[PDB]
Amino acid sequence: QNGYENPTYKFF
Amino acid sequence: QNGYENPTYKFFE
Amino acid sequence: IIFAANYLGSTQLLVRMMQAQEAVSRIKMAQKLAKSMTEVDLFILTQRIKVLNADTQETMMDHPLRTISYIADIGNIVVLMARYKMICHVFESEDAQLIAQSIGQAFSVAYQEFLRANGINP
Amino acid sequence: MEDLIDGIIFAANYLGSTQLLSDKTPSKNVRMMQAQEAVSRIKMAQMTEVDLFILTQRIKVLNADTQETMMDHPLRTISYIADIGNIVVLMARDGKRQYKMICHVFESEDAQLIAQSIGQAFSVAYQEFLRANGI
Repeated sequence: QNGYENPTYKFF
Repeated sequence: QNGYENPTYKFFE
Repeated sequence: IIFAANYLGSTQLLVRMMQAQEAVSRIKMAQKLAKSMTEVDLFILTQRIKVLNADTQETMMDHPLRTISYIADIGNIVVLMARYKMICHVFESEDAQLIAQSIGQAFSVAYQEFLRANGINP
Repeated sequence: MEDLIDGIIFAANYLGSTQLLSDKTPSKNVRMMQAQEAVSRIKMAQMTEVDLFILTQRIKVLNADTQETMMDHPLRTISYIADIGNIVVLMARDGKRQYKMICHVFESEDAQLIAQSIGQAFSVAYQEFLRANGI
């Protein structure tokens, strides 16, 4: 049970 | 095997 | 979030993990005696946990999350402990780990919201 | 030899996509709850064998049998990825004030590695992002 948020996405 | 507690329960218990 | 499980019964509590194990066995002894589970749908959210009849879709159980203390998946059984004083619901499922994981996540979010409302920053 | 810059592949079984609303940048918990909700929608609704192509700039879903692109997503369009056991959830679109998301659910013994890899992708592309235009 792991997740990864795309940081770059935040700025688009 | 797997267990989980509700940190919110205390508050209304 | 809704998962399907089979309702096996429930015991009452007048450590948690052990109290869950004991709830699982108690159920199993009764099952083993009556033998030689009813189809349900567990609706999960940050607001509550509802158990609907997989056929009638009728409400069997409805617990506001804050009345729910512990949740545990033991192999293939799910033990939900809500407030004889306490009540232990024992369900059996294929997605027994995902149901517990989901309910624990629900706990986390609900708690962040609870903190938030109290002026504490989560 | 192919790397993360080139693109690497993993075998997956495409289950189906879903859609939901989210805030600008919800918490990891809500993110996991959303991914969880995705799986749920998929299960209580039930196939295609595919090759996931992960890159520091693209996430493509190829039809294993025919290698024809079924999905091609620019890495900047994906907000979250998660592994729930044998399951993979690809989520496509302070912080971006947007709401509707498109979730793609896959089944793979390589769930952990796929998510690890796409996570690494997010890493290089993000450093590259800051590093490129100042910050």
